[PDB]
Amino acid sequence: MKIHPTAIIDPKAELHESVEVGPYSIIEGNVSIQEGTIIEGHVKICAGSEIGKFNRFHQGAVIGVMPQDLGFNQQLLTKTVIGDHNIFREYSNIHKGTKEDSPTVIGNKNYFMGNSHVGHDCILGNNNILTHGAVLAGHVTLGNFAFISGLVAVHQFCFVGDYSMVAGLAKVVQDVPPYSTVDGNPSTVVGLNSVGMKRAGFSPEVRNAIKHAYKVIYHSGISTRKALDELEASGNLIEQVKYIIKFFRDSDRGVTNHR
Amino acid sequence: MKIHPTAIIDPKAELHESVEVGPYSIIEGNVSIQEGTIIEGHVKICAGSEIGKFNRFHQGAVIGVMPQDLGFNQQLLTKTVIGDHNIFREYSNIHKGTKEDSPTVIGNKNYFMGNSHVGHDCILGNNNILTHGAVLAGHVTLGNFAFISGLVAVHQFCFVGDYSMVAGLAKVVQDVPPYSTVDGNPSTVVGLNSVGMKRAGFSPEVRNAIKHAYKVIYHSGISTRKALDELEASGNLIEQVKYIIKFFRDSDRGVTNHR
Amino acid sequence: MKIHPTAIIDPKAELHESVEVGPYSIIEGNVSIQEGTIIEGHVKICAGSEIGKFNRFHQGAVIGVMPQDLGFNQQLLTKTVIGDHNIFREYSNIHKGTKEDSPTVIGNKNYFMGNSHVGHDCILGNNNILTHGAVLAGHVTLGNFAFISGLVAVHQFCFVGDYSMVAGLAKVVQDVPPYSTVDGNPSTVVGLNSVGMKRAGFSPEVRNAIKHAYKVIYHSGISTRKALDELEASGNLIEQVKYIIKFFRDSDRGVTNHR
Repeated sequence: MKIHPTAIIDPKAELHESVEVGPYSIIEGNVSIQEGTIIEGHVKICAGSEIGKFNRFHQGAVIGVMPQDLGFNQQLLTKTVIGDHNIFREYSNIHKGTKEDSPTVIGNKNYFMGNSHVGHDCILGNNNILTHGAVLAGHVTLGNFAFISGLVAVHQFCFVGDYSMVAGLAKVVQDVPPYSTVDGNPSTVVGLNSVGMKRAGFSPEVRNAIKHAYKVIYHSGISTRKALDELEASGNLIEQVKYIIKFFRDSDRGVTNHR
Repeated sequence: MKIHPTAIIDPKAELHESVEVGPYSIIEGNVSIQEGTIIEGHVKICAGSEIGKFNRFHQGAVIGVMPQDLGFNQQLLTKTVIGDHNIFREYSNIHKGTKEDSPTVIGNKNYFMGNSHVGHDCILGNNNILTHGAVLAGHVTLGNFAFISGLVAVHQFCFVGDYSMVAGLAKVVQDVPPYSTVDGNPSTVVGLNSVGMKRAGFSPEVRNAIKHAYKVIYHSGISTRKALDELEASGNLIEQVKYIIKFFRDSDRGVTNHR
Repeated sequence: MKIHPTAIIDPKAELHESVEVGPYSIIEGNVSIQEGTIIEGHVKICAGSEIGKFNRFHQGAVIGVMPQDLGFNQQLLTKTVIGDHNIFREYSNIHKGTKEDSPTVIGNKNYFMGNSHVGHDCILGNNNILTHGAVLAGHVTLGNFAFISGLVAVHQFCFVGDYSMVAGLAKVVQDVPPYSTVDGNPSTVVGLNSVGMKRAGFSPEVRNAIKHAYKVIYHSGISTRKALDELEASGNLIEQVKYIIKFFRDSDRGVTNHR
């Protein structure tokens, strides 16, 4: 399609013919960019970047930049894996992984607003949003349809479950459970992400089954272990609820408590 | 005056002869820039930008960029209206409106510090300051001489009154009343912006009349409705106080409570 | 070594032969850059910048930019003094001083993460870290090995002592004492920076002597003045403890209280 004459693209970089690269953009070697991707002006794509189809990179976005980890050996070919249909706004910055078997990974249809940051070794699934100036520390994992507000600190090694929301001015130290909204410092689960769930087309029955799972877990005067047991012993559960139980069971750091 | 040879300026863009544009800056079509305006390096001015006189745009500032709204039709010619004598610091980012009859609007002599952000459909008057990294969400309205600190979240559709201040680490959910200082999360009016008022040359009588209006509204053990009534029934009021009453009366979301 | 043909370097600027300057970077006059320094792409180095050896400036870093102070006379040749082995990440921004005898000063081996900001007239010593999006207001002083988290506001004229840490979502209004960790809004000393101290190779005896100094100062039911007196009257103290006492004695704004 069109690479501006002022763009600096390493000859070894692999770009589909349709790829558009704007003025004063820099693309390094060991880069692959797939069909339909548009790179605007002053964008930098660093060595190790593997980018899918129909992605947009707005002015000044920087992709696959060195980890902000002082002990990292800068000589290593580490990677940034990006899927399809993602939007990287102005001056957003995605950092590569710290090990050869540990890329920074982004799936599909994610939206990274202006000046948002994804730290080394983060794994994000699909359809997530980081709002303006949002920062994700290294080693943070997002599922799908998660929402990260600006002015949020997430502790390394935390997981954020599907359809969850972290509101602004929050400090996250343990996992954010799916379908939930976390707020405050120190942060707590304050309720369900009803908007995300309605917007997603969850049926009233599905939303009420999610509400019922968390009533047992949080609002029944019993320990988390006791509550998960109660839920499993109650019969056939829907997938969303099985997922809730499994998220709690699989938690490394433990799961954020309820207000 | 001087457009650097490396600047990329659409032939349809309307620039007064005196306009200075620095190295590697991009100016699109449907742009008008008036006398005395200086654009530094790596600045981007997007289609729909209408810029007045004696404005300064520092390195990497981006003006009229797409709204960060997923439902917005990117095909529309929407606008960013900027008046005179404004300063846009390094990597500040001003987003255009979402409708043809709904520009993002900035008046005169405003100061946008490094990496500050103005969301789609914001309206700002004159002489406002957003400090370093300050973010205004879409649909936020500032009057004149308002002060927005970094680490502040303002809810969409909030109004910030004249000479008011929002201190750092604050979450604003209802209107910020004029001549006042708002702080905390959840935020409250904590007192009057006495510095802004003194700096502005408000007489002791004017400042005391403002203090007296808020004593009735906040510190008299009555409802807001009762208090505004009391004030109007008390005789001839100065303009500043009439404005206070009207601000409370005209509030869409309601006005932030007092600590 | 290599200055890219597209770099714009004022002929009066003094660069050691080994200095590497990347694509579309701007270096102004009244600049001096010493041996081993690498400047990446789109970097701006402003007049008054005096840079030492083996510094790295990542893409879009801006150095010696005008103070964000409205009363500052932009005609003055004010300075930014940077030592050796510092790292300035992507879109970090260092502002120059406001007086001819008042530079912004950075020592050695400091790390400024992406989009971090150093205000006019800050003085930083050696080995400090500002994390992603960290902002230091004008006139803030850091010693050595201090750690500044993102989402922190530090009041002008505050000192941050050696090996201290300010955690995220904190508002600093008085001095941060050495070897300590400050947290919250309003902020308090919450404990000792044991990690910084262990990482630094402080002996168990040295760390326990520091803990003992603060037990007297904070946890003995007496005033700060009384406590410092008690410590000095207790005999021969190690340097780290003498420093603690002196930091408290020399405090302009006073020192942050303990939780």
